Amino acid sequence: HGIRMTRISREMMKELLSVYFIMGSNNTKADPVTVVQKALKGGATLYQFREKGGDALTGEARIKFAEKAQAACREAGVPFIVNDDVELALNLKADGIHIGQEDANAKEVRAAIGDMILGVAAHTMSEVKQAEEDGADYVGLGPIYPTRAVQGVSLIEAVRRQGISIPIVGIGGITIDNAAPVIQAGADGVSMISAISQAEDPESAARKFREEIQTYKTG
Ligand SMILES: Nc1nc(C(F)(F)F)ncc1COP(=O)(O)OP(=O)(O)O
Ligand SMILES: [Mg+2]
Repeated sequence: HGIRMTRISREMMKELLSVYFIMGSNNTKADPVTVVQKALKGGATLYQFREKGGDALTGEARIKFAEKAQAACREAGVPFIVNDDVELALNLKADGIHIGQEDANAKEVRAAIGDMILGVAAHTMSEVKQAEEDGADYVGLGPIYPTRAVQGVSLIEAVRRQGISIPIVGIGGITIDNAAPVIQAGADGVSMISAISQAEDPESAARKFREEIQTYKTG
């Protein structure tokens, strides 16, 4: 994964969303970077640097943590995605950026990031359709499981029913036990934080997701 000179293809984007690990320093009791390295070693196909909130790093501390996470993604050969922060995404030459409905407008972000990967969080058919024309390469629908209202795989099913094929990754309380339906509903992958970041064995946790997700995408 080098500097993209063209928009990422749906086939390649969908392969990456399979097991999508999201994590910040405050989502685990162990060593942040060490957990990420294990998640990759395990089988995670994409990672998103998400550092914000209460016990979250700031200033230089944050940036360096990001560089280490990105470095670990490099070794594993997995794309490094940044959350919210467009300025940082561009500075670290990250593979992508993810935004929600309250973050910078997708149109602007797309113009500022060139052909970088762009993920947009959607919650309604409208937001999905908008994300697509705004130039998003994929959308994160949810929260599927238990603020924003839980929606199961209803939206995911509505999107596929309208024939829309945009890459989709599910998000929200996803565990190894409830991930299958998300896929069966038509999602191209599942996103998780605690299911892996808080596992006593993150590496094996990521490995289980990898096996399950591949099994269900085939069937
Ligand atoms: N971070 C996210 N990542 C995904 C992804 F698709 F990547 F799985 N989907 C949805 C969200 C939620 O985005 P948002 O509401 O902006 O809040 P926050 O930045 O606090 O997560
Ligand atoms: Mg956000």
